Amino acid sequence: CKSLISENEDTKDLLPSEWQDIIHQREQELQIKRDVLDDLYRKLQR
Amino acid sequence: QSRESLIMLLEEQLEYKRGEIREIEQVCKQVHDKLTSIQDTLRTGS
Amino acid sequence: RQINKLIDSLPGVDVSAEEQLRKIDMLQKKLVEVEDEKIEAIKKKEKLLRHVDSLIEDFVDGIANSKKST
Repeated sequence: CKSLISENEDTKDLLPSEWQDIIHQREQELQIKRDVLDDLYRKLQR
Repeated sequence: QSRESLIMLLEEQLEYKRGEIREIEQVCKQVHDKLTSIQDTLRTGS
Repeated sequence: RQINKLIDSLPGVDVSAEEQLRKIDMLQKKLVEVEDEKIEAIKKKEKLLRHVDSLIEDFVDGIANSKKST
């Protein structure tokens, strides 16, 4: 057990607000991308 | 024959400038078409 | 026979030079209008060009301040 824990870094990392922060950064970048794409769509149609 | 030489030079520069002009609107129109296609592509990815 | 087929193929061989005079004059006229039209064409092409440049700059600033917002 301890050996198997030892060789794998990923499991030991697996072995809580950071996920929420990543979700917030993803959604803010998504919404800014949507806003800039809307601006480009509005401007280019002329 | 001087008038004939004037005529021939006339049509050669006239057709040259028409060719330049027509390639200008062709290239700007193709750029605009590419921009519109990109706008549609980014709108589909929204 | 090449002499005959070249002598009769001279535009203006059977056309009086004075209607060449009017056609040449109106040619320079319509030329004046065609470079005029090219002037408006190029100025509006440059106008849309720097509209595109302005939106490029705005989008680049948005990218920059978004990716440095975190």
